Amino acid sequence: DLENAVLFEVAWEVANKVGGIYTVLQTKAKVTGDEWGDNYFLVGPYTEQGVRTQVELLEAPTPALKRTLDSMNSKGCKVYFGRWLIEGGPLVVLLDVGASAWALERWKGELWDTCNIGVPWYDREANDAVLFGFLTTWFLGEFLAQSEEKPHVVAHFHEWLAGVGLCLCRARRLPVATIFTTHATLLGRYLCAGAVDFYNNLENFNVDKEAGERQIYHRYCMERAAAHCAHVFTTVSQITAIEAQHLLKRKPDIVTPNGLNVKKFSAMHEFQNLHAQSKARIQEFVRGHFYGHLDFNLDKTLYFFIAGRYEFSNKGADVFLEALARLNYLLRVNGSEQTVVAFFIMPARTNNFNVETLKGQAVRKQLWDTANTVKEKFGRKLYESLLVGSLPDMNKMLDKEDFTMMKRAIFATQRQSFPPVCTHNMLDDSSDPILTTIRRIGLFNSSADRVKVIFHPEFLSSTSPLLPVDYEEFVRGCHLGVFPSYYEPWGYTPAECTVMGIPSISTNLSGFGCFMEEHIADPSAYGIYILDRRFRSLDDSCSQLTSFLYSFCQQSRRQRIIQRNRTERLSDLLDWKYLGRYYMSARHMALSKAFPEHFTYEP
Amino acid sequence: SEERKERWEQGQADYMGADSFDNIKRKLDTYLQ
Ligand SMILES: O=P(O)(O)OC[C@H]1O[C@H](O)[C@H](O)[C@@H](O)[C@@H]1O
Repeated sequence: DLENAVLFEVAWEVANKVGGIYTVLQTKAKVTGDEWGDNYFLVGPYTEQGVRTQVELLEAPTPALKRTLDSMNSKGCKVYFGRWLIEGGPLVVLLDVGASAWALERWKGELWDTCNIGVPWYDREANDAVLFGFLTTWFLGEFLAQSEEKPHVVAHFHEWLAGVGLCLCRARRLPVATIFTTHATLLGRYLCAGAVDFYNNLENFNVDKEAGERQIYHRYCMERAAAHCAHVFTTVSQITAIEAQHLLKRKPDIVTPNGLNVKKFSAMHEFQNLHAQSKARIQEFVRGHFYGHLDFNLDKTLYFFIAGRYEFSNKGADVFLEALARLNYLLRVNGSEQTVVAFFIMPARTNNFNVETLKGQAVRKQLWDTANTVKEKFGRKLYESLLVGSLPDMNKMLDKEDFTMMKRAIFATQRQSFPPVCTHNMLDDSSDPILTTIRRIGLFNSSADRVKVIFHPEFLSSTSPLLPVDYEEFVRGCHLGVFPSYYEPWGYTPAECTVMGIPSISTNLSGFGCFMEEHIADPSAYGIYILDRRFRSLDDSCSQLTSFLYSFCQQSRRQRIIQRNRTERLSDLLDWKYLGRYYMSARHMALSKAFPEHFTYEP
Repeated sequence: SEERKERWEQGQADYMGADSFDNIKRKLDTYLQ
């Protein structure tokens, strides 16, 4: 349909930078910036901190818009109209959530005669969400009123924080089509750990009882009310669609997976050039976390990657830890030269680094300095040998002075303690779920161990004394990115991995893994290993993961490169250009249901 | 009746009680989809 119309994207994460929803709408703006053109807007909360960074204020193009802001400006509502500085040119409608006094009390009671949902005063963002909810309905209401012969409106609502303002637009009966896109189910988060087998018992869960118990009923109601208030209910994931079918009680009309704007290069192999450059910087790290214990070959070594928020059960570290313990067995009982260095890049509270890790990094530069001094001494003696006209002796090249330097360097390198499992020093080391499991499974980064676990208790940075490499470079360095999960509504950690050339082990319970099962037919062949976690048990899932990990371990140099080239081809699948189609289809579907008079069925 | 709004405050809302969502779903149904 080509009809000229104005739509609004309503989210709390618009010009806030709080959650992952911000990152969704960051690159969504480009693809949605031509489908509806300049007519599309983004309704968001106003923060003075967010304005200095992201928002550049501008006047209204259309005279009807000028009055919508001015009429709203009267009556105590303040809008700072501006353009988002992010790529795409998104015109943002920042409503001040600070202006609580005019409508918080009156519209909260107005909310109760309409939706019959009450707001506790204790919960902070609860009172802030409803305010933002009425403010949206005001702007939409004025836009429909003051624009004579207003085209069919679409109100695109993201998260529970906007989910209240969904029902208000429907309650006024304002001519507006409505979309609710839940990026994560609210009650699903607490149900994931609190209730055993959440995915197995998704149908059984008493839907009102559980929310009341987690003192989160008011939030649950606002999101659930939003589903019955959108002609189109939308989930990011097909696994989240199953969640919503038995919890939110609304089947998602369309599943619109989140996407990334892939940073496409000039050479289609530049990712693999950035592989070797970043692998070397990881090689500088593991040639230093281990000094005097470097018996393993680092040219036959692999790097496994796992990242995200520090959630042991949700980000599925428990599955991956017991799997490396069995991968320890399979690469040791079998005569294998293959060593695997798994990196756990999950941020946690940490007072400072570890003396042994810092000493090892300093020793690595020391054995680089003592290998630069005698290298120059070799070089100078060679240059006066090449100039003289004689090839080097190769035995006298290094004097007794040089041999004593190198003999002492080796003597300082020697350590008896096994290289550390965690790079930094923790406040709660014994209470740490990852470190407790490591000492239990029996991987102390020993010489006998074919898998060495190197947890980095904080995010990677380029400005870091140890491991000076940023996250986007570090992913590209690692050979494989293993992401077992139980509650990843949309994998963003495994999603960004597949955007890069690195193959990622996703799961059936993850939003990314369900997407890869649906779109492409070939799982392991294209690179993305998918773990069955819905129809299996915790032990069974670990056993499948071992066979997946050992498959990558038994792979040759050349076969690894082919698979990494195949994973590059799947970047087009996660790009906003391809995955924006689904959102567009949601919009076209919304217009037709709410207003079939001039909108086609569009089957 | 205005008692239920106060009950909502302080999270005294009843999941299966007066504040039960089933009533809310019918209330949304008054504004038919
Ligand atoms: O990552 P591996 O399977 O060990 O292979 C290592 C290879 O990585 C990239 O493809 C580089 O361009 C090559 O120079 C290097 O030989």
